[PDB]
Amino acid sequence: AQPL
Amino acid sequence: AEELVLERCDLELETNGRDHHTADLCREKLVVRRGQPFWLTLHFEGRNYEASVDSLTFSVVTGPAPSQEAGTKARFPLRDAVEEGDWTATVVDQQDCTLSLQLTTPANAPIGLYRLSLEASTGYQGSSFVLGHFILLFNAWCPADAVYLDSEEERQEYVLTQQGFIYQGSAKFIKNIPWNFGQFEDGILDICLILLDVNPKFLKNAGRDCSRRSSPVYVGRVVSGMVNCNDDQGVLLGSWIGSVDILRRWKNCWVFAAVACTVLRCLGIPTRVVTNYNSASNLLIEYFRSEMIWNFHCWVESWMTRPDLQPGYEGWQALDPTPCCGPVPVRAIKEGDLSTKYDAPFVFAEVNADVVDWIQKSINRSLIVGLKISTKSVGRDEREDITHTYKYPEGSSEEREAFTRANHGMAMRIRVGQSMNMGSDFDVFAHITNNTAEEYVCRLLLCARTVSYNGILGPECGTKYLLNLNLEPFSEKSVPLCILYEKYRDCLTESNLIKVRALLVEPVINSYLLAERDLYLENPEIKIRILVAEVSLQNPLPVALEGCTFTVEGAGLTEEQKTVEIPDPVEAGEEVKVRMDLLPLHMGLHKLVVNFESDKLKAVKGFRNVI
Repeated sequence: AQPL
Repeated sequence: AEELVLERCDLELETNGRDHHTADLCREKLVVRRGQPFWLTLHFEGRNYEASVDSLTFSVVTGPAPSQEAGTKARFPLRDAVEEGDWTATVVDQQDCTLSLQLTTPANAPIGLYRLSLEASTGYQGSSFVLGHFILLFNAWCPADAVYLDSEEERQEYVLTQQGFIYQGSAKFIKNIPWNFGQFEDGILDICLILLDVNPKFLKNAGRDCSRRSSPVYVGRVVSGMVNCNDDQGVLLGSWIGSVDILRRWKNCWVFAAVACTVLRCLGIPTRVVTNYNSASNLLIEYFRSEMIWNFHCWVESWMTRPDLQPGYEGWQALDPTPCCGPVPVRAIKEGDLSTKYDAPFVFAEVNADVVDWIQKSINRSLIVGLKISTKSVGRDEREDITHTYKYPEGSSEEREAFTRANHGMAMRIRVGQSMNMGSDFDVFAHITNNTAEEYVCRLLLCARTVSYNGILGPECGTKYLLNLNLEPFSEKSVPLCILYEKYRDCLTESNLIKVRALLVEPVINSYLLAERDLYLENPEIKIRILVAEVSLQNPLPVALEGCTFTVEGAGLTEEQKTVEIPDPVEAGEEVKVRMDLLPLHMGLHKLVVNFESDKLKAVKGFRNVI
């Protein structure tokens, strides 16, 4: 999971 | 006639476990599913049961404050007449000293741990006493159960299977992590019950909570809010390959969905893990890099009817155990019916995002939320794409009609007002108009940076963030950001340009508005007056110019270029005047051509026509  | 003496009760773990699909849970204690008959065999010491002489009555209680009105306590006789949908007991076999019984629970019985009691009565005398315990679970096999699922292979997948895939990676590189839900491992069913027993609604009203456990909607809702730890514990607090270890240790990103799915499969609610993919200088990305947007996002779907809602909302319900949320029908998300409980708008925003350009009004496709929504195929090791369940095809009348039901016209431009000049401070405005009957609350990013003529972005020379900007219906707003000379001078480019950018976020529906605009800080204007011609220039800076020099030429007016220096430095605001003699070569129009030069302010140009 990673911030756009 | 002497009273009966039970020697023992046989819980028929084997035939019950197999018929109730709880074999793995029926290793020690009895576990069954509601709305379906199960079996007990009484072995008496001495004479057997004689329907004519003995009346037998059963009592079941569940929870810490049982009642009949709440459905958490029942008394029912042993008789041949069996009433459909009620607690009943009936003899189905009678041998030497044994008595085979068939018990039925209502299909809407609260799930949980049950104490089973028996009162043996010979009219003139009696005696009550406990037989034992069974656990009652949801029944996707029972036509009358809320969680009913008409398909055997789906029942296997969404309740019975203990390993699956959770999808991760990215919309273009989908990665399938294999997971061990192990809902039927030792101790797991007991933890799910404990979890239920420590949720806030239980602490608030134990009795009512145990009653409401008749509802897969209530139970799923409770689970979504228990996987995470909001100061009240709480399973997870924000590598490993399954849910078992996590849950066992507890008793002493995709992980939330995985644990939720474990619990709900254990309680008998058909459930699936789903992954949603999102994809991406741009104020948006900048803004991101408390609800943000990630490359992917995981939640669960559970299968149930929704008698608590209007008709037609049975089937898959979305529940998000991510840091209570749901359940909300998936069709309500797809249909933009966000009024529907529970928590429609929140789920809607996980799969929709409306991004609009005002670059002066166009559609910005630099942010794309809701792609390749995914979940494991039934009974096969492959991915099912369920994007269609959440979203009508882009550009369709259903997609548009749905956007309306959801949204129930807001616009943004960058405005300047008065004139801006190299050397001065001045406001720029995000001008927001709201010609709707809706009231909004947005986040606002307003910011400026220098930019070359080629389009290369220098350093930031102004920023204003507003977490909550209120927009009244049928109204507008001019939101100021003050650009300071003190702040852009040092970082200015040969361009002389500043780029203003605004971002308005409406979080609920997940809408975005971008307005962008380059501004030119114009040079001072050279005044040319003919008397001989006089040329002057006002220092536009709050600072003093060192080494001022003019240059004047104009064929038809001077045969010689006249470069005059300025000895003293010119102070802030202080003007500087020079004069030179001209001897008009010929007759008609001529153009005088002027250049001004300085250490800070260089290469400013001017002209004047003559005759």
